Amino acid sequence: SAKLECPQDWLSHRDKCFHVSQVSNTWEEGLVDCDGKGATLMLIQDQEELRFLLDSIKEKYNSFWIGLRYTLPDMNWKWINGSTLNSDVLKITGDTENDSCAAISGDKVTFESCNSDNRWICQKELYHETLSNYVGYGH
Repeated sequence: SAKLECPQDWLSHRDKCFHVSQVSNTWEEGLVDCDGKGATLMLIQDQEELRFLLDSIKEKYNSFWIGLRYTLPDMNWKWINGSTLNSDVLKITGDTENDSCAAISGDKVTFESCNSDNRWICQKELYHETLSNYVGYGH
């Protein structure tokens, strides 16, 4: 769609706005930082998303956490919203079996122990009221 309004620091792209925080935190901690604004830790759908990231990244020679968590036991990458990773866009090894959480580092995506001091990317999705689903359960 045409995107709704988001705070000025947040780079606006197809219905989502990004804050490329050049300050470091741990993965879960950066996630909480996104929670703090009423936003989410970056949820990537397609490579169009990341290509705009590469524009907004600016530095590249850093690493910025996105909402990619490696869920074990399962061995798939899931997002914080509960979606499945599109590993086909860039280098994100699915079968790694490590304590990994992923971060943008340059034109690549890298992954390491979620506890590493790294910067992060918050996205505030302009469409967060898209599908809430359920009326609870059905009582």
